[PDB]
Amino acid sequence: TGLLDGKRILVSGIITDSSIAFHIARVAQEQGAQLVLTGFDRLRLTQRITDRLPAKAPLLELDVQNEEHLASLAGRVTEAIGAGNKLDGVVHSIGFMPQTGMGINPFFDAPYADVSKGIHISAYSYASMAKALLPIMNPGGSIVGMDFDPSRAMPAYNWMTVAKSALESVNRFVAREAGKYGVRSNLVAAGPIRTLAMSAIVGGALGEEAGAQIQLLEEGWDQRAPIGWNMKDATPVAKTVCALLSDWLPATTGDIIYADGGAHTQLL
Amino acid sequence: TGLLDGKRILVSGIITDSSIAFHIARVAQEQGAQLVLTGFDRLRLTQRITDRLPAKAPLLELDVQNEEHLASLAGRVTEAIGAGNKLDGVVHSIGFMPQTGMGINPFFDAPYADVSKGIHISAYSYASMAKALLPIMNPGGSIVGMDFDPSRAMPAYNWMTVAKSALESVNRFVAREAGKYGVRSNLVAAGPIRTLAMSAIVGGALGEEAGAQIQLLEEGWDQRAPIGWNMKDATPVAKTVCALLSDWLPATTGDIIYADGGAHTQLL
Amino acid sequence: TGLLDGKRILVSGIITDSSIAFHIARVAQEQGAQLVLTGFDRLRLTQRITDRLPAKAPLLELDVQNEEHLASLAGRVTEAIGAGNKLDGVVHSIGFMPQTGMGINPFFDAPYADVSKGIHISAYSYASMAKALLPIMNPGGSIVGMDFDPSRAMPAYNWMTVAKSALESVNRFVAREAGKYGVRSNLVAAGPIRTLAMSAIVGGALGEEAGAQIQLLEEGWDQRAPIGWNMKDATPVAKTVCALLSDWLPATTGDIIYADGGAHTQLL
Amino acid sequence: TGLLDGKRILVSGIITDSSIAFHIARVAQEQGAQLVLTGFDRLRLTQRITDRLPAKAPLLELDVQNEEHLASLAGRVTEAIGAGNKLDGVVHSIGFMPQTGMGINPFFDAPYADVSKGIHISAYSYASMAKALLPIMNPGGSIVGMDFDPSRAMPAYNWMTVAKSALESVNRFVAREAGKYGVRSNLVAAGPIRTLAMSAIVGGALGEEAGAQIQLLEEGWDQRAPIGWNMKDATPVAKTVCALLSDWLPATTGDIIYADGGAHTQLL
Ligand SMILES: NC(=O)C1=CN([C@@H]2O[C@H](COP(=O)(O)OP(=O)(O)OC[C@H]3O[C@@H](n4cnc5c(N)ncnc54)[C@H](O)[C@@H]3O)[C@@H](O)[C@H]2O)C=CC1
Ligand SMILES: NC(=O)C1=CN([C@@H]2O[C@H](COP(=O)(O)OP(=O)(O)OC[C@H]3O[C@@H](n4cnc5c(N)ncnc54)[C@H](O)[C@@H]3O)[C@@H](O)[C@H]2O)C=CC1
Ligand SMILES: NC(=O)C1=CN([C@@H]2O[C@H](COP(=O)(O)OP(=O)(O)OC[C@H]3O[C@@H](n4cnc5c(N)ncnc54)[C@H](O)[C@@H]3O)[C@@H](O)[C@H]2O)C=CC1
Ligand SMILES: NC(=O)C1=CN([C@@H]2O[C@H](COP(=O)(O)OP(=O)(O)OC[C@H]3O[C@@H](n4cnc5c(N)ncnc54)[C@H](O)[C@@H]3O)[C@@H](O)[C@H]2O)C=CC1
Repeated sequence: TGLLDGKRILVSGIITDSSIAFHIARVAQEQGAQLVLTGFDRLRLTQRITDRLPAKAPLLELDVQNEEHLASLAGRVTEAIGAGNKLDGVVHSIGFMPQTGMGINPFFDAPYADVSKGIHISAYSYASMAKALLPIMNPGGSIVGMDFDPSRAMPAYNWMTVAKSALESVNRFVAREAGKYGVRSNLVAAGPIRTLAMSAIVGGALGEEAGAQIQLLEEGWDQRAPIGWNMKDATPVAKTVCALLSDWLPATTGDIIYADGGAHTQLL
Repeated sequence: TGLLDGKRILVSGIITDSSIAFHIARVAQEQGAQLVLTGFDRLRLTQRITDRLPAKAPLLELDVQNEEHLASLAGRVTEAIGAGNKLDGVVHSIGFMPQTGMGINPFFDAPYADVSKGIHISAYSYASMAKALLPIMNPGGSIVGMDFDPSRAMPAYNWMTVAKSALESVNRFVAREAGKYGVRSNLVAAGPIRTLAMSAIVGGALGEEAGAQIQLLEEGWDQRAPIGWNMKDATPVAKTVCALLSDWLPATTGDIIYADGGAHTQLL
Repeated sequence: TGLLDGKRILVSGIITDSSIAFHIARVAQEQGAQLVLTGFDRLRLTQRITDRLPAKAPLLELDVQNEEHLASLAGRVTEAIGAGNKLDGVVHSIGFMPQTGMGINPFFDAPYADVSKGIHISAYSYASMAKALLPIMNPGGSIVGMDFDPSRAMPAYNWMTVAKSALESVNRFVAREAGKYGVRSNLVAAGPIRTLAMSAIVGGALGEEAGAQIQLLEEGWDQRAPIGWNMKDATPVAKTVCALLSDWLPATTGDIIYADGGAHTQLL
Repeated sequence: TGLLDGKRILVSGIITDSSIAFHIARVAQEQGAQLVLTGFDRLRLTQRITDRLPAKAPLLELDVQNEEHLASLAGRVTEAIGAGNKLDGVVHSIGFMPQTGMGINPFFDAPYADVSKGIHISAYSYASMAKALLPIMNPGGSIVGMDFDPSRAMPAYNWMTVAKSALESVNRFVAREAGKYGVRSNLVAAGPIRTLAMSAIVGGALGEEAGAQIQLLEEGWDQRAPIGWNMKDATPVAKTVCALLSDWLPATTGDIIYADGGAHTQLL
């Protein structure tokens, strides 16, 4: 009806109702989009969470590390949206880093296997999602991934920040490939969102000093955001993703939109 | 009706029908916005150009270097939109650099007075427009200025690039001030647009080697843009500005949106 | 004898013994360089300060806003270093912004004349120094200016940050011109140094809230500097400038070296 | 005797005499440094290459993917430099990406195992080298890794660019850890160097179009370098690394020094 009217959009990464992807999906639906959802390891839970969406959406299984899931993904989406229909939009809202790559675990002590797994899911999967789905995307389409500005190092995020640096770089290459399809690829760099995991880390699940650091990070973020930053509100990020999913940023690709309150533009 | 429905938006910088601001204004109107226009030194011409807009819009005089124009500006806009109404949107699409600051004139030979004038109109005026208009802007409002990525030096643009670097920096401070009003401030970094002036420089008005360089710049831009770059089409930039004028990028301020085909994200 | 042995280097910007340029000059002398100094409005004071340098150095008057000073500068330097001798090194350590462009004076209230003056001295003069001196610089030479990272807005520095953004951009163009002479042009982005002016602003000369903000800026800087930041020690910055003046960064030009403790690479 | 007099420096990554690390090692020796070298899979060859160095240097085996090599590394270096002696300097000049991650092999077709291996050797190993060696580094020490600016995507370099983005990010975290030891960590972003591998790719070993693209990349680099770029001369990069290994950039860490001719600062 409005922003995304008629668009067909795959949204990955809903796991709980505080998933950023939950709000992206909600807002996209409110904006006229038709969704296909993907979920990874807790499918029954995703479905039960997604029941709360403004509209029903087919849910497909996708373990971004499973090569068969990816191989079959486009066929499954075509099944879900019907033959001869294509996606206009793909949202990657997927990220993971083993606990060793994060928080109080010393940066040097994260074993490569762990880091590799995190980079697989958090960075490489952006490309492999774009590989699976570009064949079934319309000209004018839009792939959006979720980013957390890794331009500068920060406490606790450790190897996830490295993963995000890799993602940003993947995104620029995906844009090169997507452009052949008339498709844009972009990242939304969000401010900290109080996701279940984030609340758990502030509460110390990855060590006390990590939790204290991330709490300071959050406070500093809202302080230097010229328009403030509400970490309990994923809506301004969901809207931003929708902005990129829409026809309203048609000359932007390979790029990063910062939905962070303007915090990254301010030193103090 | 759509993107900018109900919004009231001042658009500066229409001088010809190939002004970027012409397309911004056209698109904003198509998207439901109500406009107040400003024009500088050729008011009769601006009016005659703007007659072609989808809707009529009050045109106000604003010479960004005239302190009285700025002092009176908000009152004049309030007159134009009616008492008790405010602006939701301000577009700065203003830039100028004396010929000595550009093209074949050696970078070192631009006299400071010339450079100063260019920086006044091209950079400082962004702040002084925000000063004049923030008192008459609604919470949730949006100031947008036009940028040309000055991260790296380039032939011919010389002191205008310096002016743009200054603008980017002004924009981050304006965001600090705007945030007090619940207002975002952002720049759109556009790709090269074949504006009358740009066509004139490609044709050699600022020297042959400058024209040859800018023609190469343009070709290179479209080449590395993963989705291409059409310098004859200001529409993708107008849409981008509208995107920023809208409620769809609500967490972005002090920032730069690149409507350049993705060209800045690619080396070759 | 060591780093700068045999090099002839103009150093501007010594005004007190806590001038960054004082330490640059001291270190360059310790490293074998032969200096010509320039001073602006307090020549007797500069001379008396410079008497403390490890070696005597001719002092020349240069008001970067005085076109005759600039016109005569190279002849005066040639007089000072002797006919047929050239400079290997130029240090721009010059900056000024009227009080209205800074601190507690609202960013919007700085009159353009004031801002223009600040940008003249702080940014444009880098080019006009390079114009005066490149004709008398040797292949392999090095121009270095002093920068304060203006990538993000910050309290109190207001229009000086804008000035620094303009400088960074000027530096990239100066590099284009300098390269014709076989000369590098680069900026050193220093951390906050407790210069007389800086101490005065921390003490509130530009308003209490500005002083409080700059004190917080300083503390935050040392906190996120992975190797710390000592604002009372200009030596690590002087060394960095010498590094750039030397043959040891021969492939770096148009660029910015950050002598800030690594602070800019860290978010928190 | 000069720049690195008395310093003890581990240099990894010599494999042929056109290895960047060969020139780093040569220059460091010329500058007074005492070296320990490491070599990976062709030890007899490294030794035979290193015989040509100005001075003899113990060569140690280090397969950055071998956890036992890393576990033993510091003991082996202490053996080589003698008990109670420490390193002042560590050079990481290590990089690898399987052919599938590069050139004409479509970016989407690089299998994760391949990419992971490349990121292991090219990015993660920078951290794991810093882990092995920081316990045996002196305050004031310097770790330097080799970077190729991955800020923008480019043809052919594909997943190696992603690897370099990951490296840059690793470097910022390593700086955090190194600072505890009084140690700096920095990257040198070099211009293209005609290394054996690079010559082989220009000659088409990774596909014709890749070779054509990299040849264009190289030409463009020298064109926009304000001081030119000689891809056949690794010396300006070796000097830059030495600059970072020295006491002359003491306030720089977590950072990237661009030894690229200034090319990255120029658009065209
Ligand atoms: N929460 C925050 O503060 C910020 C998060 N982000 C990013 O937003 C994106 C979404 O995460 P959030 O909503 O915060 O957390 P979340 O935990 O709600 O979402 C992460 C999603 O990744 C999915 N996932 C993990 N491994 C997978 C695999 N092998 N295959 C398929 N899917 C897999 C999870 O199932 C989950 O649905 C992530 O990329 C995250 O890094 C970006 C900025 C800030
Ligand atoms: N044409 C291009 O390739 C690109 C242009 N831009 C920027 O877009 C903005 C709009 O310019 P264009 O549409 O290209 O050219 P234009 O010439 O159509 O618009 C420039 C406008 O600035 C106005 N102006 C000049 N001095 C003024 C003053 N003292 N007071 C008030 N207004 C004044 C002019 O009247 C004109 O309307 C400028 O900021 C320009 O630098 C940004 C990227 C690319
Ligand atoms: N103090 C700090 O924390 C930092 C300073 N910087 C920069 O370092 C450079 C040196 O300044 P500082 O040593 O801090 O202060 P300073 O006050 O000791 O040096 C500023 C110099 O600029 C000179 N100057 C001013 N107007 C002039 C004109 N019209 N012509 C010629 N010279 C003129 C002054 O005489 C003075 O010698 C400046 O560019 C400053 O912005 C950069 C980063 C940090
Ligand atoms: N050649 C170029 O144009 C540029 C190269 N660089 C970087 O310079 C660094 C040095 O490479 P180059 O001198 O060009 O090539 P090179 O092939 O001479 O050096 C690469 C080195 O990495 C070592 N290596 C590979 N796998 C290893 C492992 N598992 N364990 C230990 N060492 C291993 C190789 O043995 C070789 O010595 C690399 O990081 C490269 O990416 C950076 C910019 C430009």
